[PDB]
Amino acid sequence: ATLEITDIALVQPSHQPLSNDQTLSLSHLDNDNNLHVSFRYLRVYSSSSESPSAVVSASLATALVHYYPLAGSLRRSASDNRFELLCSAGQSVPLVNATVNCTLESGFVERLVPDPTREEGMVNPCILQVTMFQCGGWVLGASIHHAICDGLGASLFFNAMAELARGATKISIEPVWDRERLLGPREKPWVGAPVRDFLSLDKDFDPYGQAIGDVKRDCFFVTDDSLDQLKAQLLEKSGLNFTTFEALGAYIWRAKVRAAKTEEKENVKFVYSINIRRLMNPPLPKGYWGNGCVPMYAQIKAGELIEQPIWKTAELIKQSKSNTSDEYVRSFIDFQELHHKDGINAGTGVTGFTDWRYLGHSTIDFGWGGPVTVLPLSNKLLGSMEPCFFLPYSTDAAAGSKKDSGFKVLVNLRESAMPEFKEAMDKFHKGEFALS
Amino acid sequence: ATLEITDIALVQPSHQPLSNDQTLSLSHLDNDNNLHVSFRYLRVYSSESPSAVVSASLATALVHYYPLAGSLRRSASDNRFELLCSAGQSVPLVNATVNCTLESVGYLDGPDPGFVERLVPDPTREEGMVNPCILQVTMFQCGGWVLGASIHHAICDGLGASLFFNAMAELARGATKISIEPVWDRERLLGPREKPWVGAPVRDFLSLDKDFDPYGQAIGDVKRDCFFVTDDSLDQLKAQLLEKSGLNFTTFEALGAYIWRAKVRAAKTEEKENVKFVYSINIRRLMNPPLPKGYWGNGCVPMYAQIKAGELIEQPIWKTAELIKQSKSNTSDEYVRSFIDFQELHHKDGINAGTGVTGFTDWRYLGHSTIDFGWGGPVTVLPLSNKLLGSMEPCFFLPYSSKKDSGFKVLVNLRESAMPEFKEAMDKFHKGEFALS
Ligand SMILES: [Ca+2]
Ligand SMILES: [Ca+2]
Repeated sequence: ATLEITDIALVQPSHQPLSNDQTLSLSHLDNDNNLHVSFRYLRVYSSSSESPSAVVSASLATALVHYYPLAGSLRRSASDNRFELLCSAGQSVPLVNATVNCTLESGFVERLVPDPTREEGMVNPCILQVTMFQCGGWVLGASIHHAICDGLGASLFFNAMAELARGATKISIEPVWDRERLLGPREKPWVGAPVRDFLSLDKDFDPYGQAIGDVKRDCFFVTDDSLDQLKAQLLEKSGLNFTTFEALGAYIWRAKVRAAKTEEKENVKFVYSINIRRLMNPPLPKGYWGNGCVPMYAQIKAGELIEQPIWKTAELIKQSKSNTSDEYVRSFIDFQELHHKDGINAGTGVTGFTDWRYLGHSTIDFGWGGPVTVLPLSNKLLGSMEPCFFLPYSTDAAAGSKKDSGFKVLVNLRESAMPEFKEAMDKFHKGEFALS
Repeated sequence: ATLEITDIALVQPSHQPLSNDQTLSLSHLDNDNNLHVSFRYLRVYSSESPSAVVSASLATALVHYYPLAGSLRRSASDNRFELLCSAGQSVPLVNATVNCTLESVGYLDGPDPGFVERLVPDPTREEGMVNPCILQVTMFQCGGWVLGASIHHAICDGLGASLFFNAMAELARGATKISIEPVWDRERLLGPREKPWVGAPVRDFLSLDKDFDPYGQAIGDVKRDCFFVTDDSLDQLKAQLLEKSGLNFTTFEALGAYIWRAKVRAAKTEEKENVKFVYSINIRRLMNPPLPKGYWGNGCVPMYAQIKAGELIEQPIWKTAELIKQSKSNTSDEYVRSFIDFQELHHKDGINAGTGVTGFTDWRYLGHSTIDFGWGGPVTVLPLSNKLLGSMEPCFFLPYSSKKDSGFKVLVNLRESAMPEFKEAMDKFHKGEFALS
């Protein structure tokens, strides 16, 4: 199957917002070395019948009046090498227009969004692609440098585009910058034990350059039935209540570390991102589209994770959220202020988890409805080379039987570990959870 | 205007990667006799000095890409090249000025103002082996500049060269380390099979003649010209082909067919002469297992469509477009392995695709814009080499600098006697007079 790039549109703001150049500063959350990555993902749309490309391009043009920094260039500052965003009149967001001879089925998927290096993504930190499928339907791909925004910030931007596409006269929320005012370090930096216990310094360590072999991607459908069984059996054995994220998180984390044959005394970490916009005092505004999340962690020696009961692991994950506070965030920022040059990292053995089940995927509607499927292609996230995603429920899941209902889990895992991991997921599917 | 050379810097790696000498083996893809050419390419930038920035980034890039500083020589057992690297080797950087503005010329996107050839070194045969990588920075009197490169095609393909230039550019932008570490391993990854075997796809394309020089044919002097083609006119052509044939063609297929026909027509190629449409495809991701990400050696193979000239010039464009489309069907792991094993079996026997080969290269959607040393991506890119793909008349699709005005550039190399008819063909194309049938 041949994907043909018909053209690349350089889409400028409808009305140029700048006189002369502006250099925007980024926050210490934005400048985290673990966010120096392009994040690549796509949305699949059902109907193709003006064209999706015409609608997306015109709406991008209008949105860029307020969101013009996405048209900018990331560069290192003159002083501390942290990134800033150079904005100037004439800059654009590239929209790649493509067409393939295929069916949405929802190797080749890699060609649906551009794949810049972290350094290349500095030059072009927001690239979109509209790919038309001959058989019906289309894909919106996005490659966004993670320093510019988190998922919530990208959702503000895309929702602004989408509401304009649906005929809004103006965007309903003015995007806020103010990044240094809102998330700048304290005058006397202070870093508490919860952040210090998590992070270490090593100028010689690249979290995304570890020699673990080729990282493979696989997808597993996990049934609601299986998860109800897991949670009920954990309750019967422990007296304790666990969420899907805690229980399935624990099972996958154990399986992966077991499958990788991690040394017994290696410290391993379960890491996830939490939105702190409303947690800060004072809170970040709704229109704050920069990174407004911090990583939270649970940590344990690998030998203990692989042989302790799942209810203990699930309880560690549950209890991780208790570190989430205004101070945790301030501590995290202050640590970046003190040690950005010193190679801040969470070490080897980090498994990142991202839960996309409970987000408003469906408001990103350009006229063809909400996406039928959403897929992240990136495998470098949260200081992990092996991140896991819980993907949203499809509409077919709510239309179908209870015993058919479930969601896909996308796993990134080193090739050598994948055979055993697949076996662990097959046992899961069979309800052979081996909980203790 | 007048171009003058101010000095020539010999840039060594910032830190010596070599204590001990080494001879690097090249692949059978690298040692293909059609790749015995210095590939010459220039990037134009509007605007410490560019020369300073380029020079330092080169020096740091050579820590990892030091074989570009080495010398090609023939091995002791066969006439195949190997690469001698040793401490002290350097990449020459030519520093130059020209006394006119980039603005005054087309940002070199119009006709040659008379010095375009002097913007990139043009090494002789022996010079290009001694110095298989040479750069040049030419400053224009109003501050803009051109980066020229002469790189021996045996060392790398376009994707390899792009790896290298992107390494220089990201270091110039203050990277703390390069994004992709380059991988050698050429012998192990792209060496021949112990029992060489060559399939019909490769055999049907290639022949043996120790007496034939694909780049020394007596066709007259080859000229270069450029044509702007609008996205509109391609849409029209594709819609007409679909209407008449029931087949959807890519731009490369449709425009490829049109240009190929027009060229063979204009050359008055004899009726029963076999003519070929040849292009290079990247096989890094096709191989089983795939080549690694930083494989910067040649990782492409030539694909072909062939047909008699008499049939090409009189059959419908849609038939020709289908021929080009169908040529991708040969692209497989075994096609590559067949190609490599043929080079093993017959390197000394003058492997060739014969007369009447027209090469096509589609460089529209390379990552041109990331080759940014701090003055932005290049405003104009220009290949000057015209000995490619066993053709003396290669054609490039290149990016250009409203929907009615949107498009790209076509750079054509064509013998002088055939240029006037070919010009009339591209004018008809521009007016939507495609004469398809
Ligand atoms: Ca610590
Ligand atoms: Ca033959």
